[PDB]
Amino acid sequence: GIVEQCCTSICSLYQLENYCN
Amino acid sequence: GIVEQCCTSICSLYQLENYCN
Amino acid sequence: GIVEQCCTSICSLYQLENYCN
Amino acid sequence: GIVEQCCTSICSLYQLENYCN
Amino acid sequence: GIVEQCCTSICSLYQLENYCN
Amino acid sequence: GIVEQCCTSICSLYQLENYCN
Amino acid sequence: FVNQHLCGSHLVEALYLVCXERXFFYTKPT
Amino acid sequence: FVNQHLCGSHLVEALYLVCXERXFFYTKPT
Amino acid sequence: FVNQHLCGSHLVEALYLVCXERXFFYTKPT
Amino acid sequence: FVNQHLCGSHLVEALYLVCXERXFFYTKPT
Amino acid sequence: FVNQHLCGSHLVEALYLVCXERXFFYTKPT
Amino acid sequence: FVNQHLCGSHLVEALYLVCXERXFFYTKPT
Ligand SMILES: [Cl-]
Ligand SMILES: [Cl-]
Ligand SMILES: [Zn+2]
Ligand SMILES: [Zn+2]
Repeated sequence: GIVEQCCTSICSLYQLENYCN
Repeated sequence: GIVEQCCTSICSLYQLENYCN
Repeated sequence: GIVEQCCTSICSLYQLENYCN
Repeated sequence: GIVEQCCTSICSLYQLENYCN
Repeated sequence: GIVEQCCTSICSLYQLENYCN
Repeated sequence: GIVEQCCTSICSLYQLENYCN
Repeated sequence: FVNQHLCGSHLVEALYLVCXERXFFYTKPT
Repeated sequence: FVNQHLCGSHLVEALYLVCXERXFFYTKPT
Repeated sequence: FVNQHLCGSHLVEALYLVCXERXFFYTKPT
Repeated sequence: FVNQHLCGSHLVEALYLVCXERXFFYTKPT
Repeated sequence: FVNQHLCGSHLVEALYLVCXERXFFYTKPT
Repeated sequence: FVNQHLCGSHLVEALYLVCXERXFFYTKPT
């Protein structure tokens, strides 16, 4: 999940754009 | 300035970046 | 949309629930 | 108080609701 | 009171302490 | 820096003023 | 409309806290 | 409009930064 | 540590959103 | 734990800011 | 009138995420 | 370290509220 992938290690904006609709 | 342009109209990721030093 | 319905008038906690999965 | 209970473990919507009126 | 006042015109931090528990 | 000092130890508003202007 | 943009920021936060495990969906109507 | 409501969510944060050690209680129609 | 100080920032905000009209009470002392 | 709950709220705001028009879908872990 | 004050609070948060390591300089007198 | 990132967001907002007019310059750590 986004938590496991983005709270464990930092996620860039370009990586968060993966979770966009 | 920034307020005059991002508070009266939405600034995207691209416009915002213009303010990074 | 939530915006039209919720930024026009304050949305109740339960009116906000109609936007939950 | 509210910190001991809701910052040691997550408080659900209901638990937080206990601090409302 | 403080709300209307601080939302009509910007409030100074120092005045907010009168509302601390 | 500010992050080093305020993210290991709480910085009250009075301490935070040092990184202003 | 930053009015709806700013308000949107606050709305996404409120849903997160109200929906819990159920999660939520957020749409930007052009 | 939700001008008061939006403003209030920021004021709370401002009340938090000042009180912290002492805290505070909030009311919608102050 | 700032964990609980930061968690406090989140609590005050959530009680604001969740409680709406009924306002709330955030306590630390007693 | 809490920080996961708290980080979750940060992701939500960060996603609000980047999805722009496209919007986003959000579902919390277990 | 506090509109800009409320908005500034969002902008500094948005730029923190955008600017990452680069950081930024910010001021009210736009 | 992700704790560091979360803290940042709070710092940027706190500083903004504290300084207002004067405002600041922010820089990310290693
Ligand atoms: Cl706002
Ligand atoms: Cl946090
Ligand atoms: Zn706002
Ligand atoms: Zn946080």
